[PDB]
Amino acid sequence: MNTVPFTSAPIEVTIGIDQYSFNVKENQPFHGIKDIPIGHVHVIHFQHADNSSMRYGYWFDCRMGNFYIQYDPKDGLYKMMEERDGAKFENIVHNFKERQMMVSYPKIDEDDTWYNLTEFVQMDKIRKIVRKDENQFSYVDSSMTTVQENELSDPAHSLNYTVINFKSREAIRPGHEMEDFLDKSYYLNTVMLQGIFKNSSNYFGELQFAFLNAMFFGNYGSSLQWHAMIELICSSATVPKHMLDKLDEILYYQIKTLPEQYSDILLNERVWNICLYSSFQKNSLHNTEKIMENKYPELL
Amino acid sequence: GAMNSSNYAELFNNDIKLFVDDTNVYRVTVHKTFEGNVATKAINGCIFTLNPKTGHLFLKIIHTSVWAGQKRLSQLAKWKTAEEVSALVRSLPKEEQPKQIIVTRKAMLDPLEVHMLDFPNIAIRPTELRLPFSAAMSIDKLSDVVMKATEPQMVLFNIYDDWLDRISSYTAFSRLTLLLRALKTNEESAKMILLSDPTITIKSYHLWPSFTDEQWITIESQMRDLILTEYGRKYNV
Repeated sequence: MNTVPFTSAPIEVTIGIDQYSFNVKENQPFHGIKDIPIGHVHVIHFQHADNSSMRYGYWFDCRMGNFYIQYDPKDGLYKMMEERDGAKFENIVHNFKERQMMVSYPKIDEDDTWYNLTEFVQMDKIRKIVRKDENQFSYVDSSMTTVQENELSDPAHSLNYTVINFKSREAIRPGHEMEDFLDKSYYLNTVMLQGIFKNSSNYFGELQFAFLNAMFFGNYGSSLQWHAMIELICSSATVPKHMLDKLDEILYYQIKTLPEQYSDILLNERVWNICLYSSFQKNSLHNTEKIMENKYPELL
Repeated sequence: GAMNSSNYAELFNNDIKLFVDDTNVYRVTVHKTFEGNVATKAINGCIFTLNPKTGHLFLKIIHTSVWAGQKRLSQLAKWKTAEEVSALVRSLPKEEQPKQIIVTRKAMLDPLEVHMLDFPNIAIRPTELRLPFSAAMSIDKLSDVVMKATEPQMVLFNIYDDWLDRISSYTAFSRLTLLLRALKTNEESAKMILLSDPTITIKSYHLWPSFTDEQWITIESQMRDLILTEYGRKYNV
């Protein structure tokens, strides 16, 4: 079980670690988070108490280095940093644990929520969507735009999600206009799966990462990408049975985890009504249809 | 975006544009079967593609053979329309290609956008105008070429005859839409008004009668009266 120590907490802030969150007071004796499960990506996220403007945070994998948080009073944010001195890092963590200055990652033994949300998410794939090659961890915030949003401005600070556009030459074979527009199977199976993602696991990893950035940061371009990747599958007449079954599980846990009070801003009425009731796959998402009907029957 | 009463002069500017009306593409008669079920029988249709500035009409005849063994024909008809408009654009020299295509029905927007992805600089637009182009099949010479067709065919017409020798495009479009609105509202009465006087004939190379300027003013008056007469008949007003 790994540790992300904090140098200090000089400004009042709500701290998130994955699906959990904790309020920390201005200059509270807080020195970080311990007992973080090895085997998963994680996200450590922030919303300042004095300025709920910019939610921001860091994706990381404790298997890939020793990470800590330190407030930067020039840039006015909590920064992730890597400690390359293993023995220095081990001594820091030991002292903070001995003085019980750390919160414990509060995982219930029965609870597979985080695995179910991150099953296909890989830190190496995150670092290709969020390009900052000198760090092993990835910064995301509320306002970062996608490559697709920037086509329709600073490219170094963009979310490089795979561009999906139903009315693009990429989506539509010359001579199969009606076929390819009404049945997206070509675009899903040949262009995206065989062509760009190589396999369903990579496609689901991007879908899951887009959901998590939409939920944890209120990132609008991430929410657009999550819905586009769901709609591309639901709008395809020919999808492998294993991919439909896995999508139903993925979406079930995403709808389960969404705070009830954010449903209005995080869920697209047209896409969900189309996916559940009109599309080729309207009968293929039993678990997702049941949780959506019981939790968000207004949206539908 | 959308074409309306505000931006109406735009129809007659020097940017090449075409109206596309798909109303008469898929045409059927509904009839009883021997078992007392209902079945359709398709008849020949047409795409109505019109340059409002020049009067040039690209009448693409849709022969019933293009429906044989196809399903969901009202959906296919929109895509076949888009396919044939795209083929027409690609057939025209670059300097003749439209800058804008206006569809009379919003259901044509996605099919036409998808068929025209190769032409990103041709704007595909809807219109808020209620245009009477469904009545094109009330023009005897257009109805005749459509029903006689034994195979797919494109026929070229000038829907303004020689009017642009004497009047502006704006006025020619006004006259055409009034005539088509009257034919749509009361076909029998409209044709009676146009063909009442045997001394005024249709030239072999024309669609409409050879009215002098003063006779067109009388015809236009009689067409407006018909539309008002029919409005009173419909609403008991």
